[PDB]
Amino acid sequence: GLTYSQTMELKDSMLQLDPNAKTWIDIEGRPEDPVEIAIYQPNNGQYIHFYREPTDIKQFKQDSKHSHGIDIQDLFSVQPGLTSAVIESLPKNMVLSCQGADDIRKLLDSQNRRDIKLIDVSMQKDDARKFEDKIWDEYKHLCRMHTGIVTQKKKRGGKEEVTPHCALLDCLMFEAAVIGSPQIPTPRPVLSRDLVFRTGPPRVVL
Ligand SMILES: [Mn+2]
Ligand SMILES: [Zn+2]
Repeated sequence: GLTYSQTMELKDSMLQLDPNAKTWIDIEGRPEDPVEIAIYQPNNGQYIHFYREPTDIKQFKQDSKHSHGIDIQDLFSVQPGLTSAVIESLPKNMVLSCQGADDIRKLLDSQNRRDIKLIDVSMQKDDARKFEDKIWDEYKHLCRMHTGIVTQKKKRGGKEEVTPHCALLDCLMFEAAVIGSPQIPTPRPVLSRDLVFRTGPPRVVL
């Protein structure tokens, strides 16, 4: 769970959110077992983005091969408890936009945030990712967790490799698709890296 100072820091960082501004949300993993969450306000650029270790390792391994490409080893060092803490601190009656609402609706309801409203933009699968390449080009540095090769079924037979799905870059490219250009205000993380990850190994003296 979060320490006391960390909970305060999280609640304070989150108060940077405009409670009435357009806000995207996207998650990777099952709603009962999410592993990556992003909440992003395009008009000011602010985003909340963090990770979570899965409880069902065998579903995680299928999901990793087939949407997000995250290695279970890279999640060992993430801070626990962030998912329920962030969701509890979201402004009351916030209205969030998403591409495909069914899973996020279950996650929010499971956390007793039925007051949060979802707008499902529900773009066609290809249209939603029109700017995928451009968004990864410009913003790949914002998330390094997607290291595995990802393959997905083709609706007409067989499988194909796709770019891994990242909850943060999905928000960014969905906004780009809505406005018709990758011209968005610069995205800026609201959460400190030390809140997202536990203290890692010391730097190596070179
Ligand atoms: Mn996604
Ligand atoms: Zn990511």
